[PDB]
Amino acid sequence: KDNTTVFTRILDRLLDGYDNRLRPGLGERVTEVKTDIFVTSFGPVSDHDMEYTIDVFFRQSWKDERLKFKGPMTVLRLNNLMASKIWTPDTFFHNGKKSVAHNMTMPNKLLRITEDGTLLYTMRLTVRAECPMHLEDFPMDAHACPLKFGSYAYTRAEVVYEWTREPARSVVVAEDGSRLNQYDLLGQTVDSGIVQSSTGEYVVMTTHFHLKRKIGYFVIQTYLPCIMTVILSQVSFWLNRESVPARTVFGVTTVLTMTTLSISARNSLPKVAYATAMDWFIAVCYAFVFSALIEFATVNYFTKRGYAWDGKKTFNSVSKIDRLSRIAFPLLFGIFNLVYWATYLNR
Amino acid sequence: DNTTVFTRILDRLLDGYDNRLRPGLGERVTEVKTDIFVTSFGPVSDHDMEYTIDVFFRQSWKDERLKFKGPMTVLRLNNLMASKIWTPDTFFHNGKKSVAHNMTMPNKLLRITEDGTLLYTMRLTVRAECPMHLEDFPMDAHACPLKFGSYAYTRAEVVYEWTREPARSVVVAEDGSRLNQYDLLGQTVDSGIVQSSTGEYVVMTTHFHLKRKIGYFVIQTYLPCIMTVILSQVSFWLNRESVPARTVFGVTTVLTMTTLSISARNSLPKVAYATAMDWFIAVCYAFVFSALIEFATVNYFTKRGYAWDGKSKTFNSVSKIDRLSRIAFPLLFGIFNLVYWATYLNR
Amino acid sequence: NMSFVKETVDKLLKGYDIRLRPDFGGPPVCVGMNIDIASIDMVSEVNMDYTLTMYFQQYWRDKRLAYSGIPLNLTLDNRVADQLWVPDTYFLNDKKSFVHGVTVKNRMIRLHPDGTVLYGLRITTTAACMMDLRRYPLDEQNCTLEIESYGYTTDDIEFYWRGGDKAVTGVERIELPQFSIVEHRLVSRNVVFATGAYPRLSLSFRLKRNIGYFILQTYMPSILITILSWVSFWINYDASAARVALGITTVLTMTTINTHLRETLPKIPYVKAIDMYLMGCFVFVFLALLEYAFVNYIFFGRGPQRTDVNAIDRWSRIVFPFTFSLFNLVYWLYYV
Amino acid sequence: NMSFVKETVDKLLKGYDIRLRPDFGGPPVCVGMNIDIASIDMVSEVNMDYTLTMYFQQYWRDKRLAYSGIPLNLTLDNRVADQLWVPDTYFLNDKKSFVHGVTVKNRMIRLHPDGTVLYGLRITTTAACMMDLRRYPLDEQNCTLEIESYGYTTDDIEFYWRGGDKAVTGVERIELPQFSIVEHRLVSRNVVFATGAYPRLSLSFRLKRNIGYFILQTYMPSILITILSWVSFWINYDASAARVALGITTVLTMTTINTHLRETLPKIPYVKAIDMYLMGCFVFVFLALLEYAFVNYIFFGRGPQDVNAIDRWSRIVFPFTFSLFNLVYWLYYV
Amino acid sequence: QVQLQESGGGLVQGSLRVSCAASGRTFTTYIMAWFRQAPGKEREFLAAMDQGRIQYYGDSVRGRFTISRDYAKNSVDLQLDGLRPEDTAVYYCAAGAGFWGLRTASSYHYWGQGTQVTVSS
Amino acid sequence: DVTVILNNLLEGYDNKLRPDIGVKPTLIHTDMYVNSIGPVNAINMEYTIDIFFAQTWYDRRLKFNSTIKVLRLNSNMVGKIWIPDTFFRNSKKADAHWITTPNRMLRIWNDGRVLYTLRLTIDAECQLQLHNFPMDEHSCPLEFSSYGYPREEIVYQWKRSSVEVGDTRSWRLYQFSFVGLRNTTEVVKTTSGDYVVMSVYFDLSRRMGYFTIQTYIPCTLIVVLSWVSFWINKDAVPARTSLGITTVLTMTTLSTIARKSLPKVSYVTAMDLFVSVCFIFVFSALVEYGTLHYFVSNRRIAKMDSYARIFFPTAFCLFNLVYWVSYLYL
Ligand SMILES: *[C@@H]1O[C@H](CO)[C@@H](O[C@@H]2O[C@H](CO)[C@@H](O[C@@H]3O[C@H](CO[C@H]4O[C@H](CO[C@H]5O[C@H](CO)[C@@H](O)[C@H](O)[C@@H]5O)[C@@H](O)[C@H](O[C@H]5O[C@H](CO)[C@@H](O)[C@H](O)[C@@H]5O)[C@@H]4O)[C@@H](O)[C@H](O[C@H]4O[C@H](CO)[C@@H](O)[C@H](O)[C@@H]4O[C@H]4O[C@H](CO)[C@@H](O)[C@H](O)[C@@H]4O[C@H]4O[C@H](CO)[C@@H](O)[C@H](O)[C@@H]4O)[C@@H]3O)[C@H](O)[C@H]2NC(C)=O)[C@H](O)[C@H]1NC(C)=O
Ligand SMILES: CCCCCCCC(=O)OC[C@H](COP(=O)(O)O[C@@H]1[C@H](O)[C@H](O)[C@@H](OP(=O)(O)O)[C@H](OP(=O)(O)O)[C@H]1O)OC(=O)CCCCCCC
Ligand SMILES: CCCCCCCC(=O)OC[C@H](COP(=O)(O)O[C@@H]1[C@H](O)[C@H](O)[C@@H](OP(=O)(O)O)[C@H](OP(=O)(O)O)[C@H]1O)OC(=O)CCCCCCC
Ligand SMILES: C=C(C)[C@@H]1[C@H]2OC(=O)[C@@H]1[C@]1(O)C[C@H]3O[C@]34C(=O)O[C@H]2[C@]14C
Repeated sequence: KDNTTVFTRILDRLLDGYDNRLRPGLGERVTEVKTDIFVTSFGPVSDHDMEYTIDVFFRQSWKDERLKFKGPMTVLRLNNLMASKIWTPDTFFHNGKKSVAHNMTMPNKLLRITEDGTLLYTMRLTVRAECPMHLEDFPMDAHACPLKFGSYAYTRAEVVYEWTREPARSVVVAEDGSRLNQYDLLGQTVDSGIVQSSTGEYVVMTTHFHLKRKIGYFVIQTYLPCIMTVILSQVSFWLNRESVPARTVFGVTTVLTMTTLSISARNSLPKVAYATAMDWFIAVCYAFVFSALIEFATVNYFTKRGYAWDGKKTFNSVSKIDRLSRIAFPLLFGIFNLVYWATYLNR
Repeated sequence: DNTTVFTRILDRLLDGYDNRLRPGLGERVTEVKTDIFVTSFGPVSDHDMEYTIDVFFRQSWKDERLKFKGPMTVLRLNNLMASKIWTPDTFFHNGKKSVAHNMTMPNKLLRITEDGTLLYTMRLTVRAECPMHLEDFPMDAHACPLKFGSYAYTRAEVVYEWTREPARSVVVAEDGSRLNQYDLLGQTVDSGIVQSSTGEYVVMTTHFHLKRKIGYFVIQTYLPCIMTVILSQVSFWLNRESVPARTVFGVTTVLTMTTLSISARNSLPKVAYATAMDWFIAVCYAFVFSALIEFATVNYFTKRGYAWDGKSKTFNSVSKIDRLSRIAFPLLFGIFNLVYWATYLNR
Repeated sequence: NMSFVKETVDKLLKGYDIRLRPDFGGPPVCVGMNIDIASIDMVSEVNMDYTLTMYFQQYWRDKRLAYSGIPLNLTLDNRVADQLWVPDTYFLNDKKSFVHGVTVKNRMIRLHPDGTVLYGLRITTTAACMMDLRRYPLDEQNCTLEIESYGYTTDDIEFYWRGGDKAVTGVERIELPQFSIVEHRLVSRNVVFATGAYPRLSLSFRLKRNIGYFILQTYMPSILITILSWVSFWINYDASAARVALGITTVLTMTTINTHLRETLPKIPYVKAIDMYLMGCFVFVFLALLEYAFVNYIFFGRGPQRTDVNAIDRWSRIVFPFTFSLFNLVYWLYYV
Repeated sequence: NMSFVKETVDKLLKGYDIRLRPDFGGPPVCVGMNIDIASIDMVSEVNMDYTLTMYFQQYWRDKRLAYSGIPLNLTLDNRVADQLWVPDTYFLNDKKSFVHGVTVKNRMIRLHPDGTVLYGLRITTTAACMMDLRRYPLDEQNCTLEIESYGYTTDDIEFYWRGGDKAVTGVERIELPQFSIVEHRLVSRNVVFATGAYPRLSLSFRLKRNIGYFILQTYMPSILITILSWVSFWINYDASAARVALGITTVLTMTTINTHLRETLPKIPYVKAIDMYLMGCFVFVFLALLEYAFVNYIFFGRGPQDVNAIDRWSRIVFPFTFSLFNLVYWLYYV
Repeated sequence: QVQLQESGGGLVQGSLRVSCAASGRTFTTYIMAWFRQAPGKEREFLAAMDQGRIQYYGDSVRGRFTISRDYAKNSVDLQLDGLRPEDTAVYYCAAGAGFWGLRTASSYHYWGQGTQVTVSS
Repeated sequence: DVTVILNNLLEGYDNKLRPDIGVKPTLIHTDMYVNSIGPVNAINMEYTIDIFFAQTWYDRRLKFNSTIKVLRLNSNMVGKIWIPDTFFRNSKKADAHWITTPNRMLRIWNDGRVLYTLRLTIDAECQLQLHNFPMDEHSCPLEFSSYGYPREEIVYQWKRSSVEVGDTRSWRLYQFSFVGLRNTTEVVKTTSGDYVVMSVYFDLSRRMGYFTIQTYIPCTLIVVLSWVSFWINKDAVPARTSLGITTVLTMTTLSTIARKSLPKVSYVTAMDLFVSVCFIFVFSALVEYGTLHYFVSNRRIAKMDSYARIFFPTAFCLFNLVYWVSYLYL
């Protein structure tokens, strides 16, 4: 009864003469909010929306002199009804799209007061921020997805954000918070910035997450069927020149096989209207398949006989343009793969 | 004068009233008589296994504490006054995400008669869960339940009833069918009892008997699959020296059945067993497979290369495996259709 | 100036009971509806509804809100509409509707000095409408929007279209990329129930589906693939690897047209007019390939047994363009 | 009667402080949880989550809400839960959740005469998963629901599963359209940090995917297309248009299967067990047409300078190699 | 092959518990019910239970007979209680997905063998 | 000090009353900082835009005599002060931001000037006239006015820096390239009166170098692939047919692509016209052999292969001269 009476006495008399519209140290100092982020799960990056989900415990701490008290306990836990009548900094995410403050089963907020007047404010957020991605090297590309957060109304001369530790040790991710189907989280990099505006200069806490796309899926689905189709279109050069229906079926359907591979590779990608690294590969591989049958059109114009070589009169030769194409077209497809896979595995 | 008496009755209804406790909390059970008017049995989704329904949901119960005396015999209440009166906590047992409408005002109407008989109507949109047995897709039929009851109050506290005869209590509007893929045959109104962890509840229940139209599936799926299998058997009546022709015929009808297979599955949810259509496609795929294996047996025993010229050396006879497969394979496909359309038009 | 307007607005709301209809013991209040339509967003054939964004305005007079001495029409902030009686008008077709709330909740209250109050809303509603899509894509659907009072009968509230011909505006400036609004109608009526007679207004559009998309995407390729199936009749009957390969690829090309149009068009699982045409053209391509097997069986199978190849081929050149012409004539007259 | 019950409820909240924990300076309050699962709606492999609808219930004993004389359990209106102390329990896996609010908000407050209070909730939650789909579609999953107090440590609050292993009910009633629940487990543990131990309950399910669907649509036609590629080994080398039209159309039919199963199946962009099989069957179809160019070049090119022995070799080896490929595949993933 | 195998007693003065062990098909999704056929060839509804554990009772037998399903062991049980001598009949374990159903005998597409319960006096 | 100032400004303040309600219109200076124009949904005819939207106006009821000279406040005072009812006129879904606080601000100077900025994501609406696809250009508007206040009561005006643009490289523009910006001022005439309507126009032209190697280059090479049959012998009737009908099937496979990211408009686009004429050329090549196989073997058409080798490369290059000039340069 003695503990509960003093505890109720401290809570009821704490907000007497308090104004949540004012800043702590309004005409005296600059409010030093020290922020900290614990990333529980770096969620799914959406290539079709240029965004990424991240689920954090966003916690920030600052000193409020007006909320000092004395009593038995040192740390004063508050209710949500009382923490809504207390000044909290207007921290927002500069690139967040539509983020969720969770409300199950109670609002996931917490405001603790120590006896010297240091507000500690933790809350669990699911932040859907904007990651600007340039897909010119799809899928051999890396991206830096930023978290930029600062204040909204209070400039640099009124609030200053910092980190509660060393900056690299502040934003810490969980060991089971990868949760990426198509990327590899290669660590993060933090920085403090001051971004100017038309309403004054603000303090921005930038935090970049370095990603890199997994490549092994698109090799076995796009690259290896496109390579095996270009090889199989070049398989027709080791036939006889008199098999005019047989070499036609090679030439037209490997175009149709590359046409099927071209459409299906593309739709598993956001609809960017510029040529990606996959688009350049398929288009040049499309040119080799087309050139295989244009070679046969040149062979067929020089054939001069309908019958093939008998297994037992004159017979056709082995077609000097079909001999040189056995060496030229596999080599140029081999030289192109050396140029392709050295350029895009370097950028 | 009448408007002054009306406001005096409204001001003195809720004096000494407690909305936290059931009418007759230690006296008797609360007989809430319910009534549903269905305006649109909306879109049934086979993928999410759900359905949408728009209802006028009428409830009626007696609260003795709200008796009054005056010139009128029925009151009409504001939403501010209706939220200060006990109202039973009816929820839908299988509702997924249901909407109480409030355009432009909240669509709620609480009326008080002179003996305290409350009447409470709501316009609701209920997205409820309909489990389905897709074993006979598309020639199947199932009942979608709409089940509601009290959340907190047991059988010894709140008992639900219907305001009429049970079959006459749920009235679907004559314009309210609103289905493009199902045929609403009729409803069945019943009542039940759960045993939860908290206790026995009274569960009102309305079932909705649906039957799928199969005219779309015959034209899109069944008839092109039948005609392709008819084609693969029609290649038996060609001569056996058409070695490129019957090859080209064989493999492409497999590719035509492949195209029909993937499209039919796409317009279907992801079940983990064999539907009735999945059996038909897989067996029809086996006939087109067996047709090309049949020609491989014909081609092995050909012994010549040239065809019969029309005026007549020796020539090939029509093979016995060809003449028997002309009789056997249309008969086995004809027998299978008699088994298929008698088994699945019986369940 | 400011203080005199401040005293009159505070005078109207003191003692103003929002639980009382205007003329509570007497005549029914008359509410005049007025709809200004910004756009029709989407028209769903699967969900059988349409999305409608509009400026929804209600005019009625309340003598408790009449002021004197000021010749102005007082436009108040939208937070006074929680302090006034407004009618409980709902939309009977409504699946999902919301008042827009950027940058404030888009309401208005414009008091007129005789007591007339304008309550305008800005509502994006998703109104259900039945679609008989058996003549797809050559059909004219019509879709309504029902407006009805929720609690009051016609003894308490009355509805009318303000300027009954030209009440709903902005219809002729709606650009739908897939439909074409032919005309709109405004119907004022009263339903009659056992409890009483309820007022009801209905805005109805009649949508005509544009067919220029379906000619280029569905009909014209289906015609030209069927004409290519007929090229095999002017090919010599000895060409087994040509006449078969042309017809077999033609049944494959008609198959890929059918499967692609099943992917892109909305999934409406019953028989439509586009299903009858695509299945009908599939039959002519199917019968053009049975023709060669009938030729190939007569020459090479019923040949040594000793009934003319040229007779069947000349017959097919005349009949199959004529029967496909009869098929289009029966089709394009039964659905137009 | 009824006025005495009203007087009792009015004096329970007379002087009640909603900010005071039960036994505020004393022992930690023990909260017993009880879940009645309504359904599991979807289990998404792309979004790596599952939707769970349940009747989440909490029991704890508050001494300030104890009453005597009334022999019945006071079931109150749901809006008195805004006037009581309720625990700050949340979900770690929670992506998105909501209490159902039609026709009213689905809360319940049922006071007991010893002070025990029930706070039930009908919650539809979306809980996250880390799915290993390297063995897809021949894999078993493990998705959980972690329950934890938000503010209080184990000095102030404690958790337990009421009834031990019979806390979570309604798991045997779940029929998922593409999974099968093998076993659910209930774990109660305190999570020790530098500040203090936090209580945590864990509800988990094992999801073995049913494979009868994938046999029909995916595995079976890819086998039958591979067998049709072998038809060109019982056809003479002179039939060039026949043996090419087999193998060339067979690599196209494998292409249309691989491309349209990429569109039909869920988009997990890494290497799965079905992608290794479909790429493996594409090789046998590709090798079956390399065999003919090996035949065609030896007879017609290396002729004027054995041919049936190559076909006689391939009739035995390629069925043996593809059966060996199925042996290695179906023993590594099953 | 689906064989709805029943068990339980067949003679009593008293209570009884007629069981029904299913095999060949998981009926958790399905509605398993109990019927009654006296001499007179009328299958009367006794009890049913949905997947959501909702007990549907006939009006002549409401409050007396209690139905329970075991969703793990794939069975339905009927707890007989207060057996009047008019209950001498055959009890059929049904299992269907009732279509025009939960009271119609022609909606359940699986059937038990029968249990001749004799209640003398 | 400042608490005494803030309680004196709200003392006797009526937020329902516009400033100068019987005197003169409230002039409001609007500013806008575009964060990111999102993905232009061509099917729904939408585009996402994120802005910081600032307004200034003189309110004489919020004058204070002090030394503080500005009241750089939170979003707590927004519901107590008269806020203009600015709505975005062509918005389908507009959202304010509420994480972690209400992302609004209020700054009140001593002479009565009030600054009010809020962050807004808007699913605005623009009718895309999709003729000349994918070579087209669009000026998608963003319009706003007051909802209840006519021209006689609230007049809007732009500042010097009217619409400020960020870096333009971090925007979510897939198919469109931001090329221009334009403002205007108009007065619409609705039923409730005359409203001053600001408008912001965003000029968006295309990035074209993707449809070249996906539809244009594959369609041109397959038309050339049908010409291959003309240099192949007349009596090779399986080879001429195999070239013909599979070129038809691959044109049907490329016609799948043509309406991928488009609504179901009923005119003929530049993409639809190109694929159709490429299909006709492919159609004409197989019908050319069908008439040549009948009129020679099956019984000058005997020299029609020599005519087709000249006419079909000429007509397709004459078509490309017509097409690429009239859709790029005209
Ligand atoms: C049909 O039914 C639906 C459902 O009921 C109706 O929808 C409701 O509509 C009402 C009216 O518009 C809303 O009430 C106001 O909401 C705003 C917005 O905040 C809410 O929404 C945020 C996100 O919503 C977004 O998504 C939804 C869809 O999901 C969408 O609908 C919406 O437009 C938006 O896009 C939430 O983040 C937010 O939660 C936060 O706040 C909660 C408390 O409100 C808190 O519990 C949460 O934890 C979280 O922190 C919230 O849900 C509110 O800002 C607004 O509140 C203010 O305004 C009311 C008057 O309207 C006033 O009484 C309050 O005091 C408060 O005003 C204070 O704060 C202002 C902002 O800081 C400030 O400017 C004021 O000066 C004032 O501050 C002063 O007082 C406070 C103390 O009160 C003091 O501390 C200060 O120092 C200062 O002195 C209202 O709550 C509903 O939210 C909305 N509900 C839903 C589910 O959509 C729909 O309208 C109905 N239709 C019809 C036709 O009737
Ligand atoms: C895309 C390719 C374009 C190639 C354009 C090529 C255009 C061009 O003019 O080709 C001519 C020739 C192809 O001739 P090819 O070997 O195919 O054909 C032989 C040639 O015609 C001989 O002249 C014939 O003998 P003769 O006269 O009666 O004694 C001989 O008859 P037969 O003995 O069989 O009865 C024919 O088989 O090419 C080269 O020599 C190398 C060119 C390498 C070009 C490499 C380009 C990469
Ligand atoms: C999937 C089908 C599998 C079939 C497997 C069948 C495997 C199997 O053993 O086939 C042998 C034979 C096929 O013989 P088929 O008629 O194709 O070939 C004739 C046969 O070889 C004669 O012996 C030849 O005459 P001869 O000796 O030189 O005088 C004749 O030469 P020619 O006159 O042209 O010069 C050939 O054309 O079939 C049956 O007897 C009926 C089996 C019915 C089986 C029906 C099964 C459905
Ligand atoms: C692969 C395909 C599309 C088919 C296959 O069979 C067909 O009918 C199609 C055809 O395009 C036409 C004909 O040349 C074909 C052949 O020999 O088999 C193939 C060729 C290429």
